[PDB]
Amino acid sequence: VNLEEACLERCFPQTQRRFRYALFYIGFACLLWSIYFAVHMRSRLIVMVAPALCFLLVCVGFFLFTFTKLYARHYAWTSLALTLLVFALTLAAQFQVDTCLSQVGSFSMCIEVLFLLYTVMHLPLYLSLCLGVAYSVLFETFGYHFRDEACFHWELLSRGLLHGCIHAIGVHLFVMSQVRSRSTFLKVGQSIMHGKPPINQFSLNFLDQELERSYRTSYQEEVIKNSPVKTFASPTFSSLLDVFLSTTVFLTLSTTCFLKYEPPPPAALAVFSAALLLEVLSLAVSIRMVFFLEDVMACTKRLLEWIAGWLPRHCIGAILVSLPALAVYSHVTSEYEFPVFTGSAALIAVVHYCNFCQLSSWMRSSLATVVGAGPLLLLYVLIGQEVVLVFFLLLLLVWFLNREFEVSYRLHYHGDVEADLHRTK
Repeated sequence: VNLEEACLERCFPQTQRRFRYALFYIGFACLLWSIYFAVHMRSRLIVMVAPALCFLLVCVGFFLFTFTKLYARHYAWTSLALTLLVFALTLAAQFQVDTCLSQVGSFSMCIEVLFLLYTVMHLPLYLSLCLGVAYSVLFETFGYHFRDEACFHWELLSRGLLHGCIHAIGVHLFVMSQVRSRSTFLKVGQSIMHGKPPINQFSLNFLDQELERSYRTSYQEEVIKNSPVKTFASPTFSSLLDVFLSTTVFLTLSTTCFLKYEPPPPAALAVFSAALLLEVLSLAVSIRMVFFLEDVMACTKRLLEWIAGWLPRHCIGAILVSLPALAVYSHVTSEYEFPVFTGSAALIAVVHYCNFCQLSSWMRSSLATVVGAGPLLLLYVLIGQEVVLVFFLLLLLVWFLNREFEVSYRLHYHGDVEADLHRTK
């Protein structure tokens, strides 16, 4: 229990910076929504922008708490106080709904707040999972009960399938963040006992080029050396869960889209069938690079490490991480003018790019902007202005989280190589 305390007080500055950035983002979402609310929803202003701006000063106060020595003692409590406040504001914003707001706007709030609770607030797993699901079940319950009929069975299943996707991504994001945080602390701990961040903010590469080059092939040489899967952060085993997560996210997100139709276009069946065929093959390789059954030969191994290379993995991982995105857009046709479902579903397709932490964050985040958010944006070409603000906020969260988890998995590898280096000495 003392080593977990020691881990906490060493990792606490990361939790400080993480939580502080969430306050800046939550206020930015509140500020941006206020400006949009003040122009396209002038019918009810003092009730729709006042809670949004009142939360702005709350974030400043929560920012003020951060420098206080009392926050250093109970930072878990401080994050809990914000989480309920952000929960209450978002359900309140969903309580009310020219005088109407699209559902995708509310769904972005539900998704964005959930990702904050799971990834940036450092609450316990049981608290984050139960509080998140309780918020998700209350978000859906309030919407179905407090909906407006003036403007707007299997539908209920679609909500759980969609909300199941984010919780799966959120818990995977939180678990991966925890195991890398715990592993990095131990390995620098072993490094300091053996003796007795070199990452540029922009490009996210090790400042030492030799370390950068060995980083790229590290997963490749992991397969060639056939390193046994030791912990949850092993590069080969880490790949298995993200490939697994891409399977579940794509399966359910495709299940919802097929639920709306229950004739699907031949483009819908073709992309899903290829996606399932690629997913089962990609999933099979992930379990085969980890478990290495007795049926293995050298011929199949040679292509196994070949895939593990830096470039080809980004070639296949880009398709894999985007496969939920192409699943949604295979269900669109010329009869688009239907739009609420794809917008809500594409909200999770762009969310899914937070997966595959091994891949470069810049590739995944840009793919989300270009292939997971872009096709819906120019398809529309105020609902149009809303989805622009909706996807900008979610992408901004996706872009930032990919930045934070990449440097986490980068610094985890830095701790391993130094710990491995000190073991050879």
